[PDB]
Amino acid sequence: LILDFNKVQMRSQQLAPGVYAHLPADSAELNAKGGVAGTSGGLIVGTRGAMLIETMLNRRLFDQVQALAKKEALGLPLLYAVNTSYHGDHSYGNMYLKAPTRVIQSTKTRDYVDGHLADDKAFMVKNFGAGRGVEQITARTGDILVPPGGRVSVDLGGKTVEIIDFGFAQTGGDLFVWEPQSKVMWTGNAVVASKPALPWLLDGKLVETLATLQKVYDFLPPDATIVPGHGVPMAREGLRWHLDYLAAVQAGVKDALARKLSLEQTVTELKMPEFRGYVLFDFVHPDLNVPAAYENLYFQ
Amino acid sequence: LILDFNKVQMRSQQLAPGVYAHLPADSAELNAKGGVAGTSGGLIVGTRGAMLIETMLNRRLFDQVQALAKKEALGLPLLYAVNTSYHGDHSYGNMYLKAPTRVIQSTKTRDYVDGHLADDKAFMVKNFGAGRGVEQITARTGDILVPPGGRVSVDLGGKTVEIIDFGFAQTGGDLFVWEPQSKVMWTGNAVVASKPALPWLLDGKLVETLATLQKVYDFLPPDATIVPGHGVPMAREGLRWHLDYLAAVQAGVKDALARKLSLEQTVTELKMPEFRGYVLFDFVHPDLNVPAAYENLYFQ
Ligand SMILES: [Zn+2]
Ligand SMILES: [Zn+2]
Ligand SMILES: [Zn+2]
Repeated sequence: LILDFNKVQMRSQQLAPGVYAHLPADSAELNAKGGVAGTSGGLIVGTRGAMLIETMLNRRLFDQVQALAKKEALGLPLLYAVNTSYHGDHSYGNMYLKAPTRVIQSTKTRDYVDGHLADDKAFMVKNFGAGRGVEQITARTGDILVPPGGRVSVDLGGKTVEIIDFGFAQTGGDLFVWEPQSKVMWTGNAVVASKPALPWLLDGKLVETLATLQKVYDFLPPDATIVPGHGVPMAREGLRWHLDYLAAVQAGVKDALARKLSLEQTVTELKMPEFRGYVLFDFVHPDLNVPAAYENLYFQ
Repeated sequence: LILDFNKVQMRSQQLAPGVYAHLPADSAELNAKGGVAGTSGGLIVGTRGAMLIETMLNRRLFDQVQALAKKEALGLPLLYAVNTSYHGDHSYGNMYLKAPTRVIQSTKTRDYVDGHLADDKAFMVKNFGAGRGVEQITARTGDILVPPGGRVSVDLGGKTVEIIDFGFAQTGGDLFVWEPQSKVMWTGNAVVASKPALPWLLDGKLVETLATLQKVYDFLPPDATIVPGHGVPMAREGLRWHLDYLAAVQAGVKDALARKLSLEQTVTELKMPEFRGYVLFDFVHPDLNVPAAYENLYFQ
């Protein structure tokens, strides 16, 4: 296993008054070395209650972030929990929430969980192992659903949180969480981690993903804090690595398609050694991102 | 990638008059090293025409076994093609069959493909790479469907093939193909390969899988030849490796449960070094099979 979710230990990092990141203890070390880190989350606390960002893969990690949240919110109720995407490491813990907490997710997330949780769980067991808590998961879909391209505001008392679908960034029901007074943005999987981590273009939706992340970059103020899906907080300029990588792949694949190169020749040509460093580079880049983008842009 | 389906090259190996195995060229080498081999298939020919076993992952591999079948069947028509399970490496090639070929598969396979082929493809791209022909696959379900626990016979002229659902061994729609004259049985994934390859208990259904393989063992004559899903032919006694492994896991887990051991100490205790050899042992045994069996037997 590249990442053993039974070995992740969640810690609290205060970002501002009432605003916290939930981070694996080894996440800073792994991101610096280009490793693969566990899921990041967070907590925003207002005057009357709190909002949890991500509910984690399993009961163990859910219990850890719930314990952190009790200290962070000092007894105020958990009013909301947000899933940035359907991916189980961000959403499987929904089942362990109690009243009065309401789940916020995209309508696409709800549709997918409703129809396919069983095969999603099978996939997660295959890649992250059995006995990591996935088998126990039952479906708990959202209460408040953000439609495609939509946004909603949530008032926690004195703090109003923005939950925004900027467009396709990984799944098609990707939500960003924006806390405008501390200027903290949670991206979920849409931003994996700081450099040298790479985006995963699972469906080859390169053009959409680049446009979405450009909109996020243009939206954020220069002093914003970004909490990536699998990394520790970073500054707004940390996004440029991802924007440059996607723009380089887009320019290379478009040029390949204009010259009518085969897929194999395109993969051979777009080695892009200047973007290496990620421990998974030699899989994500030539065995997923480049061929998937080629196949997708073939039809555009 | 543990196995690159773009590098597999299928070969013909005759087992009897009109009975051929379709085996990757390196399957014998890989089985002897405890490696991970590509999908095995086969062909049975009577006076009326031929039956193809497994339609393979992609167009390249489908075309290879179709070319072999044209020589093996000496111009006779391809009357049938059988999918032993829904797994794409056994069935994705269905879409490329032409008239008059009829597909035989389980009703469970048809139901899974109808509801979840898109998810299945996404899983196969993640774990076997993009650009390996999975993206091109469209659904083509069976003409003749075997109900759960059912069986059907097919007369090819001078040869009658038995297609049998012996019970749950991998997916719940697992079909075995039995040719009583040559005494050849195809198992699909229900038997991965000869020793040291291990069963994959993806659902933890240990008792059911052991019972199914025991029934197959009791069914076969002592001079039967088995074509496993991912290996070269085995003798009937080669099943005892898999039967003994599953019985050992069941005894170990049952005794751990009765002593009130946690999942983590059951994994630590069930090292079972006498069943080593598989290059995937350190994953499939402690990270899939032992935990999944523990969780499946937990409430009996
Ligand atoms: Zn994630
Ligand atoms: Zn599905
Ligand atoms: Zn297989």
